[PDB]
Amino acid sequence: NTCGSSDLTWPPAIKLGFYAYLGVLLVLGLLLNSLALWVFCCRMQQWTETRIYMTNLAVADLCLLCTLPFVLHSLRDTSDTPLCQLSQGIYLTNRYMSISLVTAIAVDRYVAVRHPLRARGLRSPRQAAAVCAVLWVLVIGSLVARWLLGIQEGGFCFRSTRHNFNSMAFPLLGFYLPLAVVVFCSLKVVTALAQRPPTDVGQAEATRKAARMVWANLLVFVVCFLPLHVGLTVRLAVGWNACALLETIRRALYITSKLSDANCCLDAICYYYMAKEFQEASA
Amino acid sequence: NTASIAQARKLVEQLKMEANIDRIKVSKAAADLMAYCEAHAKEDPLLTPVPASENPFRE
Amino acid sequence: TLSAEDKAAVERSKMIDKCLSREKTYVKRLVKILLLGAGESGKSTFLKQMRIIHGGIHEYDFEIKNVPFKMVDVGGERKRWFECFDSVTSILFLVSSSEFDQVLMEDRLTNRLTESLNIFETIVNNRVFSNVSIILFLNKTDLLEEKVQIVSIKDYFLEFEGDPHCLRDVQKFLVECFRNKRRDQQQKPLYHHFTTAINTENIRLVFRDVKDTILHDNLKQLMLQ
Amino acid sequence: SELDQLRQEAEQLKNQIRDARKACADATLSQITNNIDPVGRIQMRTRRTLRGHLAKIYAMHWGTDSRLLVSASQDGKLIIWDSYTTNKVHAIPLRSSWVMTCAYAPSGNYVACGGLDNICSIYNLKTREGNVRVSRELAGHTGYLSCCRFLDDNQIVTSSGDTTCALWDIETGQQTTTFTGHTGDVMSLSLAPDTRLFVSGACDASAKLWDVREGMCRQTFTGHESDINAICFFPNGNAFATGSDDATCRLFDLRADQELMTYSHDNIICGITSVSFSKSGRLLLAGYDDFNCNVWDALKADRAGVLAGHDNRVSCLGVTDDGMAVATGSWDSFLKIWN
Amino acid sequence: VQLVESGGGLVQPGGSRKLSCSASGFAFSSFGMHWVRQAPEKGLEWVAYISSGSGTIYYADTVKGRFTISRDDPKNTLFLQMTSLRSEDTAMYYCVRSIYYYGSSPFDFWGQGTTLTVSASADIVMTQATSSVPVTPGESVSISCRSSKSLLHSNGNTYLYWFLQRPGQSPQLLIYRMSNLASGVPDRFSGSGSGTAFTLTISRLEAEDVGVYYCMQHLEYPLTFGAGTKLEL
Ligand SMILES: CC(C)CCC[C@@H](C)[C@H]1CC[C@H]2[C@@H]3CC=C4C[C@@H](O)CC[C@]4(C)[C@H]3CC[C@]12C
Ligand SMILES: CC(C)CCC[C@@H](C)[C@H]1CC[C@H]2[C@@H]3CC=C4C[C@@H](O)CC[C@]4(C)[C@H]3CC[C@]12C
Ligand SMILES: CC(C)CCC[C@@H](C)[C@H]1CC[C@H]2[C@@H]3CC=C4C[C@@H](O)CC[C@]4(C)[C@H]3CC[C@]12C
Ligand SMILES: N#Cc1cc(NC(=O)C(=O)O)c(Cl)c(NC(=O)C(=O)O)c1
Ligand SMILES: [Ca+2]
Repeated sequence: NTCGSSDLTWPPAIKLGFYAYLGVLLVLGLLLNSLALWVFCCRMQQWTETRIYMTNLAVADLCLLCTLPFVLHSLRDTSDTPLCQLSQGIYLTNRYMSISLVTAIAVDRYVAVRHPLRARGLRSPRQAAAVCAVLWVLVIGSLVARWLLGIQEGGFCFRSTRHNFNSMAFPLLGFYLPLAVVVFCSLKVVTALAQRPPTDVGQAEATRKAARMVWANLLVFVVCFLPLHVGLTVRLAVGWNACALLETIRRALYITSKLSDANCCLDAICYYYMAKEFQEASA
Repeated sequence: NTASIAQARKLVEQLKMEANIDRIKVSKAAADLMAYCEAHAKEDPLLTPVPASENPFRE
Repeated sequence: TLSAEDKAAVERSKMIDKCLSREKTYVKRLVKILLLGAGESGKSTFLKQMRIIHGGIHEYDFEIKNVPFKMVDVGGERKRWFECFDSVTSILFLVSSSEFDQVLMEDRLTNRLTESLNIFETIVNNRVFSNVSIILFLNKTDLLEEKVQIVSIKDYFLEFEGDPHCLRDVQKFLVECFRNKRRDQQQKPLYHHFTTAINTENIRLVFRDVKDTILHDNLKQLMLQ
Repeated sequence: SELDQLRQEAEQLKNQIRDARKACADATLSQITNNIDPVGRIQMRTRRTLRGHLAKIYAMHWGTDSRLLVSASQDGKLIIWDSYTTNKVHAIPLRSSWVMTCAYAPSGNYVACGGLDNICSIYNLKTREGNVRVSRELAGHTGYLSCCRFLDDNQIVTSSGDTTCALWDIETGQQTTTFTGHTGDVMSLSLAPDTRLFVSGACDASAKLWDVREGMCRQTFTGHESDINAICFFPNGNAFATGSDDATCRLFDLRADQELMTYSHDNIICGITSVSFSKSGRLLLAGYDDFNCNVWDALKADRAGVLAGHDNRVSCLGVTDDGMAVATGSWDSFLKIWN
Repeated sequence: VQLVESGGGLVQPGGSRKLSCSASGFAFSSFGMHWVRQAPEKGLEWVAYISSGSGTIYYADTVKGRFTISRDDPKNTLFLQMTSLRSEDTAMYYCVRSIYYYGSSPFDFWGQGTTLTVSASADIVMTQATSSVPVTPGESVSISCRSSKSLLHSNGNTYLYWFLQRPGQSPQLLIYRMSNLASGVPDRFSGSGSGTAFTLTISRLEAEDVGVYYCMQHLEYPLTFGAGTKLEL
């Protein structure tokens, strides 16, 4: 049986490039999410649904950025390291919780834009708290189920074998349905912000800025989380009886991991900073 | 009350009624207010807070 | 330590709180529209046309698209104590479009259109109305079209740079005047509509403008604008 | 006779009244109360947080028992609740959701409400049917109701949008006495303890004292600069405080017929929505348009305390008859109690 | 204000029945209800209680679990379903309305009730000083009562109810909470007490003042009446 559990060798130039990428990321995104949590907890007032969503998103991003160095350090164990297990578990928890949160924000925008009248009795800060709590619970349960299904046949750490058609089921089912929901919500919001009654140029500029922001959020989500799950999807095409292309797939996934971790930085510059309320509160 | 002058004659009469009232010195009124505020200074939780046992809201 | 009467009173208060919470849903889902006129602007005809959908303060409560609309009419804002309408969703402002040559009944050398614009300016400049949206209904559109061809509006208003004796140009001029007389042109949108008492789709325009206003404030609550 | 002659006579009478007030003003309230020791910083905490209103609270009133509190909400509800256990004793919906004033009868048997509708609605709390029905819907005003107060189980004084005040009876049900001396929009009413006089402020700077039995304005006070919105009689009955759209709260005396002091501060720039006196009369509580209320020294004219427990504009403010607690209601649908 | 009770008759022991009380003239949904019983040779005895919102339902220790009580607010009806009747249930049942708030008058109106015949403790005990005292019109009579425990509560107001039952008529609220007079009663009645011993003073007696006077406590859900003092002409 072709194990293929060999370390991935990178040229010195590509290694220094990845080191600089991870440094710029772990500095910039860390500072952005820290300032976001600092302003979204004590500075801003009137706790609303989107404020709770942004607070949970910033918490998840900070947790992911803090757990990424542990994963990078304990990545080279390949068999049974509990440190790697915990680090990667918290990492996947944070990543999929960020995905779920982006999905909840898209659903909230769909409810508040497509059905404005029918949203006065379906949106509340307690509803936002309940959604955040149930998403946290669902993500933690999915990660515990993945750990349980991997520890019995194979492993959970990134270098395990037999990533089964049930262990890697939560990844391919925890992004595709959220991706479809986000696409649907973004399309309905941008088509609801276009059929508004004609008014002064101020409201037109405002709705154009809102549509641009929604499109930017959608494009960021796609470009950060889709390329990873394209490799995760094509990885299940060749399992046990794999070949030399397994190393290429592993290298592609390692490269896309950085693009998926850059989402914690690209969401701060698309959800928090591009918003006018955050700028008015911080300044 | 001719030539639509009742709108001002009534006001003039009312002002005349007010100008003939008896007025006391402001000093005596201030002294009376001080005496009333000092006489009832007690039994008032606002001016002098009462213990929690005597307060129906605290206990 | 609560006695029997104390526990029963607490239970009665809990039932009252439950009823109040049940009505709180209808209160939150309620959309309040303050209706105001400008004098001889087709108020009675508009109310008669609206009572079809419905069926000094007058309240018209109805349900459209499974949401409740309550229109409150003062019956004909100069007391500084009318801040009770600081939580209404929108304000309808009815103006007669045939007030160019229609001098005020007081005949004090003033057109009714100037008085309507002054009332609109005094109402929109109120601080309590900064968070509320405005829907301008210019009635007598057919009368405006039939009158603009007879008498030109340039004679009584020396600021109409457009082409007189037309219809769309006069409507655009009136909308521009009503919009520029307001001094915020941002906090909340302004909606203009030209209709008469013939058509019955006037409530659909009000519903669309209310939906646009709710979308506009949801965009602020969502940090999208 | 002549309009110019009448105007000249009115100006002469005004100058005579001003000269008499200046002659009777040999000193000032501050100069006399300077020797009085200050009250000091007071600390009033939220003992009870009465919640349940679906909209902004607009008015309040205390009964003789100093335990039941009535509050009116813009959602068309009068809630009468116990202050000791925060239990809602009654919750009656209104025919007109726009209510601006509520009054609790001294005997506790009746309640009154009014607002943008010109109909003053009086309900009977004590009934054999159990549900508080609408006893009377008395309406003869030409403007929106602004304030209501109960003289007894039969006599009730009300003020409307027009410059008139009305004393009604329950037996006949009509407007028994009419007062037409004001010029602006009358806002608030406060009955004297002897139930024979009441001061009323209007949209102008004139606050007029009216007698219940005679029916004429005995005295008037023109010293403010904007519309008087709040009123409160002194516990003794010969003084009353007036709050207006400016931060100034001016104290007038009936016997001296002149203003005594003007409680105001440069920091405060908002208006006044409710003014109430303590039982002793030493501390004067005033609700401002900002998100807090103030308590001044009625004698020394100094800001003794600040209550910043409300998140929205303080609308109504009342002090119990025994002086035990102070109720404060703002537009955040929250009624609070301070001790 | 009217309560009509029906569903009474001769029932063999061990059977079942359903007493129905129709309410009119008042908001039935806003009043709690109490089913009480009175034996032909004994005094009043509390049976069951249901709240206004059907949230608080309690029964006496003698009928705990044996009986059940429900109410229909859209129909303004009160149902008492009894099963396995015995000789202790052969009595006349009364339905009483009671609303509970500050200053309220619980047990204000008593229904006519209905009779029921059969062919066949940690509770407050109320003791009357005398079962029957001769009285004369125009005099003053003081009825004394004793309780097992003090009826004073930490809230500050006592819970003691003096009721009058005229011969051949339904009971009526005379004094509630030992201090306040009921609605529609003469001011000749007065109540006093220190917490354990209670006194009801009646001056200038009339023809309608005769009958049986009962005392009740309202501190715990198992409400207990007294022996009742009989004032005869
Ligand atoms: C209408 C209110 C309650 C918001 C509803 C949002 C629902 C429909 C959306 C928002 C977030 C979404 C979740 C986002 C990601 C996850 C975690 C994944 O491992 C399982 C699927 C699951 C759980 C998605 C299911 C659908 C979902 C729950
Ligand atoms: C594992 C899960 C269940 C625990 C962590 C969930 C956290 C991150 C989420 C879920 C519930 C959320 C809280 C629920 C209550 C509120 C109400 C709101 O007025 C302030 C925000 C606040 C405080 C929310 C902040 C974020 C929150 C604490
Ligand atoms: C902007 C979006 C589309 C970026 C998408 C990035 C993905 C599609 C790119 C970025 C890095 C790329 C990989 C870089 C590493 C290798 C190994 C090399 O021997 C062959 C190409 C291969 C296998 C690439 C496959 C495609 C890849 C994973
Ligand atoms: N950080 C990180 C990271 C994540 C990942 N992600 C996954 O392995 C995965 O998607 O399961 C990967 Cl495959 C790699 N590269 C590997 O060779 C490996 O450890 O598998 C690195
Ligand atoms: Ca590999």
